Amino acid sequence: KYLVQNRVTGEIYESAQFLYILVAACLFSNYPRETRLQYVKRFYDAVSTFKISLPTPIMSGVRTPTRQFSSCVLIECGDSLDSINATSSAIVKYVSQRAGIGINAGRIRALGSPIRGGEAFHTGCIPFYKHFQTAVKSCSQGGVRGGAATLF
Amino acid sequence: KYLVQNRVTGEIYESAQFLYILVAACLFSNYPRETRLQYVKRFYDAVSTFKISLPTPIMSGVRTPTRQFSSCVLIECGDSLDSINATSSAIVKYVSQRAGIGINAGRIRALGSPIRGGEAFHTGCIPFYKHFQTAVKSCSQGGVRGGAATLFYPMWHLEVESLLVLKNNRGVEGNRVRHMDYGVQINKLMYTRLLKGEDITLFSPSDVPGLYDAFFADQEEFERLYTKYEKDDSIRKQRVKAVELFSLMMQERASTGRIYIQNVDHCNTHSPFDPAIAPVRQSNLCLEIALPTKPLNDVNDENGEIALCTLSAFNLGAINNLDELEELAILAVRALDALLDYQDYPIPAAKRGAMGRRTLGIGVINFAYYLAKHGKRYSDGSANNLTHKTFEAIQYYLLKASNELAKEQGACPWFNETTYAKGILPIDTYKKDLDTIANEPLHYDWEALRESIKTHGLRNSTLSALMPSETSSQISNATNGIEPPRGYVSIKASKDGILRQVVPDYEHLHDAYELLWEMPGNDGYLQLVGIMQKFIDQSISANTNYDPSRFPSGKVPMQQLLKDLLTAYKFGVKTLYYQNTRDG
Amino acid sequence: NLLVTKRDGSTERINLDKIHRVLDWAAEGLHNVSISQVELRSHIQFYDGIKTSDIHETIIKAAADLISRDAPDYQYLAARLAIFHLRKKAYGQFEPPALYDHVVKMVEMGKYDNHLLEDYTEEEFKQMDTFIDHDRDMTFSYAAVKQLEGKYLVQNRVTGEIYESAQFLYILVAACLFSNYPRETRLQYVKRFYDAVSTFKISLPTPIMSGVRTPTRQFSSCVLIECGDSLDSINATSSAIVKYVSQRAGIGINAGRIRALGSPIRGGEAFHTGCIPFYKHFQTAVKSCSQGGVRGGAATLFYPMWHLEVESLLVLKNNRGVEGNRVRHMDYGVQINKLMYTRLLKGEDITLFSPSDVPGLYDAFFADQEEFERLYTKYEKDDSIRKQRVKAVELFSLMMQERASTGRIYIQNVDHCNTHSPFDPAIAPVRQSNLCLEIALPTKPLNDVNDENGEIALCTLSAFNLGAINNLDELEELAILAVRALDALLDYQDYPIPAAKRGAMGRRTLGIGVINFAYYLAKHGKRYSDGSANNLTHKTFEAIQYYLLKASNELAKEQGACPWFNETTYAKGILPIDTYKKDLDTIANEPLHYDWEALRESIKTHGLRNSTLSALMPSETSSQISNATNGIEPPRGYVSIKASKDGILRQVVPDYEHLHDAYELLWEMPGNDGYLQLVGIMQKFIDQSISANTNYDPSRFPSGKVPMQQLLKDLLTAYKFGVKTLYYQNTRDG
Amino acid sequence: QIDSEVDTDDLSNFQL
Amino acid sequence: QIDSEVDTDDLSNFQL
Repeated sequence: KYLVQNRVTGEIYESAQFLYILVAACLFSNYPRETRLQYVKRFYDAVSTFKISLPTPIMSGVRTPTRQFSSCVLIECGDSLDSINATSSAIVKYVSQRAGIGINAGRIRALGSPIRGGEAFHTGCIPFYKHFQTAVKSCSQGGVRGGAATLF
Repeated sequence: KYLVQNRVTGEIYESAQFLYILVAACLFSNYPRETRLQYVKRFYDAVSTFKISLPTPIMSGVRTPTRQFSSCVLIECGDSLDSINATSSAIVKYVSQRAGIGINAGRIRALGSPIRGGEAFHTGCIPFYKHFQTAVKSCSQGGVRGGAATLFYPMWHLEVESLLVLKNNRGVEGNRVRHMDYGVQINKLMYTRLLKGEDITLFSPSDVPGLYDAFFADQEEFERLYTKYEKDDSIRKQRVKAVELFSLMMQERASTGRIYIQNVDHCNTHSPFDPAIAPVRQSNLCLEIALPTKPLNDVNDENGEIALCTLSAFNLGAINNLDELEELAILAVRALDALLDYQDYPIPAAKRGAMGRRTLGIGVINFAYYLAKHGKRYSDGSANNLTHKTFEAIQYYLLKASNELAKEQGACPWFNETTYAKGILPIDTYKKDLDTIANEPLHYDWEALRESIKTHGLRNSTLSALMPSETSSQISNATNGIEPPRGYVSIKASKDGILRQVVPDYEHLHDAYELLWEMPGNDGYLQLVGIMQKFIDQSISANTNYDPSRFPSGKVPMQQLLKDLLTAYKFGVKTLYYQNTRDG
Repeated sequence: NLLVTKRDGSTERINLDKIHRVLDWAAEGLHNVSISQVELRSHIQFYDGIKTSDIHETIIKAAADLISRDAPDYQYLAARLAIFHLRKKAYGQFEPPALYDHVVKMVEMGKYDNHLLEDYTEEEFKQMDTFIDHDRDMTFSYAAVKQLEGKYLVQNRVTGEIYESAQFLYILVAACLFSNYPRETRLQYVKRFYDAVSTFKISLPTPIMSGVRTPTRQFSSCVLIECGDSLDSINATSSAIVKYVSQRAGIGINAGRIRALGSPIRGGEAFHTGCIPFYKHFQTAVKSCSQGGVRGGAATLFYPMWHLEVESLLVLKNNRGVEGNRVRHMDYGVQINKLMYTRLLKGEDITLFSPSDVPGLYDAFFADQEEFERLYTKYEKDDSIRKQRVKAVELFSLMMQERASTGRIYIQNVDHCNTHSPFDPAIAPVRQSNLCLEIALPTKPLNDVNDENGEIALCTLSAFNLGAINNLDELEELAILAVRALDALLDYQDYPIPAAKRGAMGRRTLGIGVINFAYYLAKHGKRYSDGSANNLTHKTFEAIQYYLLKASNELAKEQGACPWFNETTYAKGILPIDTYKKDLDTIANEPLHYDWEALRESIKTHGLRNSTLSALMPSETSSQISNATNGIEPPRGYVSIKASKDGILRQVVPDYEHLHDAYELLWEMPGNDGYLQLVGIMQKFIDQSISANTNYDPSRFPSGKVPMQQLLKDLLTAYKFGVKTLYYQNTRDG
Repeated sequence: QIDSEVDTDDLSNFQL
Repeated sequence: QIDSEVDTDDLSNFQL
């Protein structure tokens, strides 16, 4: 899961120190020429001697054409169909990038609550929770493996 | 469900004639003082004497502070997470207003497809179908009662074998999406492969440029592109025997009764819409609605199109003759057209469809009773010419009313996208085979109407659709839609006791009726559906029926299931709704 | 317009007038049928481009679907439409070609045997063609035709093509069977046999009706094999079963001679392990030529009630139990005599023995009941002989309970099979029956498949249609025809096993029974259940046996008695009327109407061509062809229903219109006595036995359960009236 | 389906 | 409930 490779053919294209030096080179690329290479050397030494550890998206992706490195997202749902939909849509977007999600949904009004001049929160929290689940699961192999969330 | 009342306390606040007079008063409220009260009186007389029937949202809501009257919506999903999300959001919005949904999702690329520079369609159609289901179910009591949708895909979709078995009980939960119905889309070439015992090639829509579009719009281009792609060995594909693919579909249709069929060629060769501009690429929940759609970018995308339809029906048993339909068509079309400006639109793309095309769907109730009192039947071909005559009258008068309304108020904005605009009529484009089963002449002057339509246009892009009824037909004591009654007495449970209703004029007609299970088979009924379809703008909620006890060892043979399917196609039937299997 | 695809590929416009004309033709003479109803139901199924044959199946089926008791004549409408279709499939026209041209063409195609054209001249076929009436095809019922088309008429299995029509089948069966007859009489026999079968007076087995005229010689469908207590005999038996079941024959296996589990080490062999593993071997033998191990291949296996293993044997068909203890796909016949019944009545014990420990006991069981009694009580006393005591009530109860569960544990009263029999039991004892429990013939164990000293019993079958005759004196001519035809077939058919040929050439045994008995009772205003039919039955079966015997006697004068005639009781001037169970006198008083004493001297002097002539078998196929009630059985209902790939096939009992109240349906019978009294009366005259059923309707009994007391009384009633065997037990469901 | 109790007394009367 | 055997020969005749 770290080294740059061909998914199809199986070919491996790099070794671990190249991964380490080029993660360093990318992250400090905007640094003033006066300090840039000192930061690179020192960050390379720290990761290559295991002093500092980094998430898989970073270690697999930084140096490559991707910019998808967000793996940890927190979304709060409002008590409205518009917010429910927006939340659902944000979940789908992020889980397609293999991010883990924390969903706050404690604001959704309970089963039996008054008719909100249009909407349908009479029916409760649960049918919307089910909708958040399928959102979380929308990009998972056969509906199981991949896609993870905790709801509050 | 009709009368205005307090849900909590139980108090009832009105009686039926007030409902009727005030529905009329609301719908014609913008009419010039010179005619307003005449329209009101005449519409009130028509509904109060049951000549015209209206959907529950209209009958319960028009006169009250609500503006939520859209109960029939069609949404097409694009092959992108943005479109998937927008579709999902539109479903949630509409189902909270108790609308039935037709979802077209056949455009979503198949499991295994290339990495879309960001998104995640590697994982397939099914996890998104599951997401559409929970969307449909998001406003339902405990996840079951309430919220309904039918989802559409092409027979040649790479995943079709997995899709066909979504409603199946046994299997892993990840392989099942049980609480939506499905419509499989078929054309002439797919049927041809069956007859010739050949293979059908499955493709992902994302690997075959132009194929999806041609499937609906242009069968020659479909044929060209299809055989071409079968030959390109660089394109991902899968071969299946046509008999095996059809058998699987028909078997699942039989198990659940809820795997439906749309003949997409017929929906586009015999249609109020030019398929090059505005193809029909799906139907609705109940398989009678056939309208153009466009995928959304975003819930609020002003360039998407969600199709809406306003419904009503003529009570064929409440009229002494067909010429009463002239006045009833004027009343119904005017009332429904006014409602289009009155009702609310929670989604911009749905407003576009409604204001653009102004599509209506007017059908019938009491057909069985009407056949019985004319001494005809469903099963023997005796009703053919009477049906031709009846449905000509309906469509002619519907078209005439809309034509007259266009002169007075203006053709619909997007009238130019109809075949009507090109002076083409239903009588020009129907399945030729209908000639072999009826010989009733046209009794109305269609050529006069043709020039009047070329010149002034139509207020409405569609006018006719044959829906199922239950509620409005019970109110009229009418037989439901075009369907033969299961029995002479209907039984329903309630907290108030057993509710019985006897078919109208049982006393004089008991022998004249032909009950559903008295029909030896499906041919006569399907010939009537075919004949109605000659004239109908959209489609018909046609059932197929099977009594195991009519067959050796009590099993319905696949040979028969397939012949009826082909008979439907041959007579130009656009869709097949519920399959009914009798028990015991 | 509507277009039709003709036979080849060409298309012409639909002819509604033509269809109507054929229907009008089909409906001529019929009552309560609607041509327009048939037209409505079929025309709605037509479609532009429909092929011609498919128009035909549709109209046929539309007519067939209206068959009911209130409109029975739809049977005939649908039949005639089907006949029409089949004429076209075979001849490209409705008129059949000349007989000669037809036969010539069939020989060319390899469908008819070319001996036909060798044995008869063109002139003789011309002559035979004048005998034929193709209009008799108009007399079949719909189910009759589906039976003809399914299993009688010569056809291509692969392609589906039908090559002949029913009268050709009938005339050429006749031509084949009498082909060796002197020119002076040959064509008279042919015409007269053709008239008898084509007007349904005489019925024939499926192998005969499907095969005689064709290149096959496989017509043996009923075989009886007795196994000896040795591995050599076990192997030979197994091999003979395989050989015969490949020709779709039903088998009766006698295996009661195999020594019981635990028996002494036979200086080599392995009968320590018992009867059951060999029974399993007989089953797989019977099943060796069956589609996937189930459908096809049938046998009934016989053993004595006193066999040491009988308790294990009785439960072989039982569902629950270890697979090694079960042999479920054969039926069984338990063999019983007077002494076994006596132990039951006296509430005493029955002693079980292995046949290998009791010298002479097995033999005496069949041949000599006094010697059986002597040897039996002697061995019960010898405490050096291995034995086992059981209460007779427990042994009978177990048997009757298994008979009840499966319906397929049968009974043979071996004393009755030998005291009232065409065979001298000291020379040629009857020690078993066949699949269906009507056949009773001598057998001898084999050393080897090819052992020339073994005897396998074979029987050729036929039946008289009691409903197709105006009076009993017609039986004289029908008996002559049937006996002569069947006797000729004995020389015609093949014998794949030497020991079976021995039986057939030695004894020349025939088995002629009846169909349409119920209908015949109904139209004489009698019933099964009340004793009203007793004297009529006596009279009927006397006539059958007398005329059967007379025909065979006459054939012996002309052609010679059968080689082993001297082993019959007939040879000693003994007749069925001399040896029947005396108790029959208490239930009928019909006098003999025929001169049996004249016949007696004629038999002593000239002998019989055939050692046996009569057996009462079940029918299904041949009775459906005649629209006859099956065998001697009362119909379950007025309308019969059968499934097919062609639709639901209905057949209404003959003359329902006038007879509906005169019939007595199976379940209208209060009980079994009246029927069993009729079986007993028939048995007075019958050479072999009868496929007698017992019947029980749970709902006639307290708490819906059939009492054992009743099951046993009926068993004893059967015995008391001299019933030789009991076949299927029928229990009604719901 | 079946009742297995038997009266041996009532059987003993019968005449074979 | 249903019988799954299909004759492809009898279908091929049909005219769409």
